[PDB]
Amino acid sequence: MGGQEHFYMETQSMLVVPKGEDQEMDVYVSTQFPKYIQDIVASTLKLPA
Amino acid sequence: VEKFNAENYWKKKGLAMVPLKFPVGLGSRAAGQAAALVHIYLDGSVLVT
Repeated sequence: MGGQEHFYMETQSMLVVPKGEDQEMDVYVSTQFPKYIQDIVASTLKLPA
Repeated sequence: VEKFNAENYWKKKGLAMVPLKFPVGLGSRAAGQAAALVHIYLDGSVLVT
């Protein structure tokens, strides 16, 4: 049985905007798991959630 | 200061002391009403507003 592509009509899209204070960061992502995005970004930036 | 005022004619000193009772309160109980919102993320950090 062969594989499949999601082929969602909106491709991977995101905008990441630093606030400029306390290394605050707002991510605007096309995703299903905002908590996971919050974790991997905070872990990458070595910041608390 | 009374010694200065009697010795000097074109320069005078002054001294005063006032008491303070500042009552604190609003109009009704509904005007002193406050609210807050607290989150605790899985890394242990807390966001309050």
